[PDB]
Amino acid sequence: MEKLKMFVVQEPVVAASCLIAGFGLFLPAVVRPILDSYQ
Amino acid sequence: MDLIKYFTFSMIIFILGIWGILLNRRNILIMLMSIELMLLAVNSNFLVFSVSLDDMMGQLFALLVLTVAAAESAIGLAIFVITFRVRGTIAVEFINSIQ
Amino acid sequence: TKLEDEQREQLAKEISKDWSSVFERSINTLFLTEMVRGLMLTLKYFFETKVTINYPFEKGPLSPRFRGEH
Amino acid sequence: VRVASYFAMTLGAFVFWQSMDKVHVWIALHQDEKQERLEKEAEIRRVREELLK
Amino acid sequence: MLEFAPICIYLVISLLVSLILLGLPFLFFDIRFYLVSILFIIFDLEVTFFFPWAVSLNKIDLFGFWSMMAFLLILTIGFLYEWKRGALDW
Amino acid sequence: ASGWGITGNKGRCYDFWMDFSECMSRCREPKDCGLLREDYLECLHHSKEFQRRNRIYKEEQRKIR
Amino acid sequence: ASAVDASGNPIPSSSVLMASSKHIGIRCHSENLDFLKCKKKDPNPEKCLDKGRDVTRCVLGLLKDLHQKCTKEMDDYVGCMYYHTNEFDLCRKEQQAFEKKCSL
Amino acid sequence: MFNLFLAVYPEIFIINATFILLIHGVVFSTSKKYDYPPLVSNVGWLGLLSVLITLLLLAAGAPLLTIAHLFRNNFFRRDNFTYFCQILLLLSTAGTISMCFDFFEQERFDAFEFIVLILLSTCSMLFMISAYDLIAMYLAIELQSLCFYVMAASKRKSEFSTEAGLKYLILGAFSSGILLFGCSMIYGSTGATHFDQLAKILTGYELAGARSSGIFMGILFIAVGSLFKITAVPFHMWAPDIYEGSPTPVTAFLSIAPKISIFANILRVFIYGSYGATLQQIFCFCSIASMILGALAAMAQTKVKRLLAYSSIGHVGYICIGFSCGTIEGIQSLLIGIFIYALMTIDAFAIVLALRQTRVKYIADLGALAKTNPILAITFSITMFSYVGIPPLAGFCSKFYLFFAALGCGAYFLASVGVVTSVIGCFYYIRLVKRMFFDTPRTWILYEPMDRDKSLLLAMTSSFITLFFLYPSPLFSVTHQMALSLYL
Amino acid sequence: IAVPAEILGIILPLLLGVAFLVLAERKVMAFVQRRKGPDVVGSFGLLQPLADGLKLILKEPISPSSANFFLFRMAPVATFMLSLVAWAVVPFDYGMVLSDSNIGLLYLFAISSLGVYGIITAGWSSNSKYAFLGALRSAAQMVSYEVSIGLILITVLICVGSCNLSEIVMAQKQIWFGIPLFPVLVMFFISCLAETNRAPFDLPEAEAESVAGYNVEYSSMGFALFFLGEYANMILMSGLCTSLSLGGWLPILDLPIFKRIPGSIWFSIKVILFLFLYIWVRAAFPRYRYDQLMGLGWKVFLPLSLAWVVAVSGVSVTFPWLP
Amino acid sequence: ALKEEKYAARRSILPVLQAEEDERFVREWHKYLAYEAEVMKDVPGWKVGESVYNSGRWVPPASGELRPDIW
Amino acid sequence: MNTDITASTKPEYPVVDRNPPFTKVVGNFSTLDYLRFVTITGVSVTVGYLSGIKPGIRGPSMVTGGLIGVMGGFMYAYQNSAGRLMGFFPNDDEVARHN
Amino acid sequence: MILSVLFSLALVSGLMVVRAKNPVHSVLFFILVFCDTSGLLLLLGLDFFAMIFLVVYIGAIAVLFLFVVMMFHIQIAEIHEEVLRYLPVSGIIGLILWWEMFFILDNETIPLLPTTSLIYTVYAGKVRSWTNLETLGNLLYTYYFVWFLVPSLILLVAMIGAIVLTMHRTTKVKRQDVFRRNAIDFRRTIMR
Ligand SMILES: CCCCCCCCCCCCCCCCCC(=O)OC[C@H](COP(=O)([O-])OCC[N+](C)(C)C)OC(=O)CCCCCCCCCCCCCCCCC
Repeated sequence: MEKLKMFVVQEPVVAASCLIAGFGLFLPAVVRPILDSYQ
Repeated sequence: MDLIKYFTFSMIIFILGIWGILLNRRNILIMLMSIELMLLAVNSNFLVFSVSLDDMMGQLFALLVLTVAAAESAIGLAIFVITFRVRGTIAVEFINSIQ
Repeated sequence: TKLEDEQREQLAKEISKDWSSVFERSINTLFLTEMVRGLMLTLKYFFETKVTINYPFEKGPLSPRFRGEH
Repeated sequence: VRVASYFAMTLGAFVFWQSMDKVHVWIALHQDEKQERLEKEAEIRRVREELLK
Repeated sequence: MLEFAPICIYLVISLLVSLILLGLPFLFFDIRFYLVSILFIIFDLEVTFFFPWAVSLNKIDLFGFWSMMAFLLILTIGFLYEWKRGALDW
Repeated sequence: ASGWGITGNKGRCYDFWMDFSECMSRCREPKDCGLLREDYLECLHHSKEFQRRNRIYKEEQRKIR
Repeated sequence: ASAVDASGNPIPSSSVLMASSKHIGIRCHSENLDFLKCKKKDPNPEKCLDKGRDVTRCVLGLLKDLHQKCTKEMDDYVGCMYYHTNEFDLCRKEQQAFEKKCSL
Repeated sequence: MFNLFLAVYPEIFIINATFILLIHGVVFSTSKKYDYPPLVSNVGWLGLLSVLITLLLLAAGAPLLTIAHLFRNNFFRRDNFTYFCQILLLLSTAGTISMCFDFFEQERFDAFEFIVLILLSTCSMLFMISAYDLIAMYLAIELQSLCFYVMAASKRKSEFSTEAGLKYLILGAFSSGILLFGCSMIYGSTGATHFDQLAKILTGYELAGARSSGIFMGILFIAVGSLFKITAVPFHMWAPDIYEGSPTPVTAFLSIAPKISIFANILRVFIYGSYGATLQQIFCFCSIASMILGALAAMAQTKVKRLLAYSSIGHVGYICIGFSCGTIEGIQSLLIGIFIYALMTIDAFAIVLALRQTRVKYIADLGALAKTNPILAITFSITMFSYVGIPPLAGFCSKFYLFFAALGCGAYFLASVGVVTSVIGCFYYIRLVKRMFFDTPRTWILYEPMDRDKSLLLAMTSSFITLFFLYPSPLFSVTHQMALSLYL
Repeated sequence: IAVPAEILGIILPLLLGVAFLVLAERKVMAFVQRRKGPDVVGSFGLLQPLADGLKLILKEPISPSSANFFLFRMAPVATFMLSLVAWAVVPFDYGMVLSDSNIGLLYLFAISSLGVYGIITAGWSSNSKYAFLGALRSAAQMVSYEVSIGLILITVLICVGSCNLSEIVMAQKQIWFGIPLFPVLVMFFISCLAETNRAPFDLPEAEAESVAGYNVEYSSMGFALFFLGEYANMILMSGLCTSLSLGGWLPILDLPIFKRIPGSIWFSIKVILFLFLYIWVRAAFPRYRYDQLMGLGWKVFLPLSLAWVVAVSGVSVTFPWLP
Repeated sequence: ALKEEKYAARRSILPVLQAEEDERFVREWHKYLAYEAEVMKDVPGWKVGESVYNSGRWVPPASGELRPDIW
Repeated sequence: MNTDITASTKPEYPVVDRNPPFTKVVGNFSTLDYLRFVTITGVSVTVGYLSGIKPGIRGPSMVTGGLIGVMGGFMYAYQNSAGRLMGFFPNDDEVARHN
Repeated sequence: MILSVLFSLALVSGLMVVRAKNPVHSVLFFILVFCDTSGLLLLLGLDFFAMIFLVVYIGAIAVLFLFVVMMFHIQIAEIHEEVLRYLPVSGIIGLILWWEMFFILDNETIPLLPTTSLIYTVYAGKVRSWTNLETLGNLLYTYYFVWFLVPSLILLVAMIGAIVLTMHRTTKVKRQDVFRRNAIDFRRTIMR
């Protein structure tokens, strides 16, 4: 956790890009099957 | 007539790359350029054949050939750079150490 | 350079005390807060009055103890 | 100056391509005769085969 | 097509105006550049592949989306290689 | 030939290709599908039709002469 | 944009047809489907030209009937569908005026 | 993992392992926390482990590789022929990785990218062996070609390595252009790219005639590209220079691995698809040239690497006689010859890497080896005699079965040329054996001992070569089954 | 016919706009810096561009004699061609396009790709090696930031199914794409700032600094043509920004009082705001070192652009929000 | 929805346009067949518009120009 | 996108299901499949540790070997379970369970 | 006619590439022949393929060649050979290839001799005209994903090779660090 915070401080742009890409991959991996099941 | 003209142009470009390789004895970058001209002729042939035959395989494989040609050009210019740095010159007589 | 590396690690630990602070720093570096503030000051001076003297008709102030032409 | 030479070579290439169009038209015209020549040769081979058999 | 003839005529007129502008007064080593170019080739190929994918997202299904994601992951590992090796630095 | 046409529709003679392929799959001898192979190649290159049109043009021109 | 020949005849055109698309598809869906079926069965134009002739008869009769039913509204609709190249979003008032006279 | 991808578990695992190894190697070689460790040995051991694991996957999942037949039919088709070819390719790759470990530490070649490229090229050859289309064929060929460009030019400051990389670059690009033109001609004159479609269109009609002239040219150009890939004399001029210039592990991998993959590709594109007597005539001429000029040029060579390159060219010529007969026995003989040649080449290059410790360059360097390293002298002499074709050893089995396929072939001219070449080319192997055993040079080059990684592999390969004549039934049956399963 | 008339009516007003754009840059920068720009050549300096152009025309030319006379002369011609033909496609309202190409986005990307050749040849053909090095640096910077620009174009192309700018705007009808993608618009703005060598990332204009530039050797009209190409590219990419992230010829809130404005006025107004932002950023910020800007382009904007491409694709694919 | 409206309007109009085009092509092809017969009547062993294909499956005449519809 | 699961060679054993789901195949893991996974992971970890001693990264080497071995062993166990469940392998126990 | 002009220009540009004394001029004429091929693609109807030829061939590969050629600074008489000697062999090989082109054309592709009025327009596929870009994307990403993922491996190999061949980090050069304390917090200090 401490190392993660240090890395986010030192390199904020790569952390932001990683979070955005993780969200973009997470929407169709989980939310898309959830919506398909709901429909 | 259009197919005849396109095929003739592509074959002429292929022969012109062959001629570039033939004439450029002490020139090696132009040999690579003639190889790239051969690649361009191949791509043009694939595209015109796809158009004439109403099949999409030619376009797919022309795109893949473009990607491969770009990658091989990158690698080839890397080899050229490292060779020129090693021997300080691009002359052919300095690249004849193996026989 | 080992001293520099350990100083960098100590500073990173110091300025990463909690998630609130790290998130604030990351957002400030990502959303260009200082750039926006500089732009706002620049816009204020764009909209403020000018100090150009309009040379041939308006001339700069002088003093009686001025050293001009002998 | 090389621009004039480049344009002269362009005109020469244009003339060469009209010559290529001419030879293409010539091949289009003289195809049937090649067809009967090939048919006659194939008939000769077939007759030779049937005489061997 | 039928729309690139205006482009050709525009190119000709641009040549004419540029030549006129030129003729108006007459009336009176380093490996970093190579590495940057190679990265340019790779990412031009990337964008060239993105264009049809982006246009045809509506037809290609999650299969196509995940194929493109796998392509990126294969090529993003190369970008991590670039970053850690030091090719992006100057 | 794959059926993927150049404009997103059925290929020009993917139907001819499939007729030839079905003949080859259900045939007793490969020469049985000679006619269908000729049809597929003729669609691919228009050789026979172009030759017929060329000889018609030749007769028309020589009649003019 | 005229939509009418000299002697009151309706010019097929494309603006007129695009204006009367819904009316055509509602009146004679039937032989339109039949002509499409014949085209699928045999792509040769000569094999079944009668279905095409019936479709043409339907379209011409509908165009004549629509023109003789409402003229000003249909003329304005065709004119505005010729000014903008068959773009329905750019012709809404004229389309609505056409709808009120000749109901679907 | 959805159930179609049962057909591609070996390739997927090898790709993911290559990615993991690349990431690990970069992140722990660019690390200032350690002393920038040389990760070549660790990455090589992990890559050998990955090769073994994917070999186990491919071997155990023999019927599962056929899952999703129609789904994968566009790209590749897997059967017993491809299964055995991939098994042999993985074994050869594992042997090459294992026997090149000592080169790393002693010669300071500490670029793990070499192992990464080994794995990536091995995946490319897997895709090639499975490939069943004119597009996957080209993609896999180009992937291994780029990998081998980087491999040959790996030593940046080495003049020999740079020159070999440049030559192999230019000539491979030329061959790729020729093969691409052939593919374009076939596509334009056929309308087809899948091998099944090409077979359906081409069977029943000879390629020598007024019709299908474009098809004939496309097939000929593809054959030219493939012949360049196997170093036939009309297109062999790259093989000796790059084999000498490139680092010894690189040239060993080049001599061992690509041969089987390219030849399986040739069998699947030519014997199945475009089977016609003109292709066998082309390969007959190529085999005649390959054998004759390989023997003639290797007689005049005085360097170990160049002699090995020319021996490889000659043995490719023998594989080409096996192909140019193109029957059931011909294809079985081709496979037997490929297996035996791969084993013998692994043996020879393991011995060469063993002698690389003291930087052996010339044939005379290994002189008086019968005194300093007796058992090594006998082992290398056994390998040289196997290359000759002396009966008790493994090479003679492939030799006489190739000649038997040629006698049942009807190619009496081809068999006579091959046997005359076999007699002619024995001289330089005999000269090697003389240098080890017979000569008494004024000064001796003492050779340092081996590593266990090379020693175990060399012992196993020498035992297999020497004692193969006691039990060749498994290999003969496997190759016969592969040849039969090529079609049905 | 009418096509040459349309082409001339696009080209000549573009040159007038470029002249008044450099005048407006002077005026805005001066007003920022508590001074007044050109005010003595005509009323409010409106005749200053005319006077400058006339002086440049009347200045007697000089021939460097660099043994590369053709390549030396034709490079500014090449960049001027590229700027104009790039402007040949940009729409201004519903139906104000010369070539309504279905691949308009990729056409503009290709034209931007071709733009480096003028500067590269200008640097090489010059006798001095400093100009060659500066041209190489500028070319590499434009390369990196054009990669970023292409990724942003891919994001927009994910948002809108079509590839032509007119249908892009017709899709922009709803939300202007700037409300959903303001960070993407910001990154595209910075990337186009670095693409035209304007604002920060200003290597060639740092002539007083050691980097010098590729225009040192060029004579009056060569320098003038390079300047015209750069400023035409500036206007072009402002138009690209407003067509991609501000809806082009579309009003705000679709009120009927706002629809009285033709729409070409709307596009012009948005382009004017983007040009004002260009001059604002140039006047308000310092400049980056070459290595700093290259590392920023290859390490900050490329990963963010890829991440935004992935995020937009994931949002659109997951939900029925797809065209 | 707007694009679907436009395409639905296009589809309803298609049969009459296809009928008109079919009649036009039939007229032109009959004229061409008459021309071919009147110019080719002299040579023996010549058919009138014989199809070079087999098993029926009528196809439009080849134009000899690549992609004539786009222009 | 259409997908076909039909294999070229017919299974030699009774087929519980042609296309079993991923969760079902994972839940079919017998003690033998777990032994396969454990053995492969342990071999990989041991190889990583023994090879990473010379570079000096024992923890990192074991971690990399562990990821590689987990991937390979899970792939092998899934392969065996799926081959059994589709009738490609001697699936006596789950055939009896299905019956 | 426009087609004839275009490939006449392409042939002249290729000949200039072959026989150009200066490699920079060779690169420029290579750019010209790529542009002519793009124009031929416009004539064919492949707008996407023409644009990607521009972007990749004209942009990427050609700037790569230009950079490497200019950075080499190749002098004359270092790459220089008389072309008259190789003229006979070049002519013989070109004539053989041209004769083979002759034989290929004489059998398969027969040119058509003079048409427009006989064009049968289907009207069925024109209701929704699929663009070349659209069709290529649909196919390449749905049903040919393997031949699309494989070039990713090729690009990865190219990048790895380029780095392992042309990487040279500075052994002893100071690098600026922005993460210093005075940049981060900067507590004020005085002499007192
Ligand atoms: C109605 C008919 C009108 C006439 C039509 C024909 C006109 C003449 C066409 C031939 C070309 C004439 C000009 C050549 C100029 C060469 C200048 C030179 O040395 O350049 C140096 C360059 C080398 O570059 P360089 O770097 O040395 O450039 C120096 C340039 N100068 C000399 C101007 C300073 O040479 C070449 O590039 C080789 C050119 C070879 C010739 C190519 C001609 C074009 C293609 C012809 C195809 C066949 C045509 C005939 C077909 C007949 C039917 C089948």
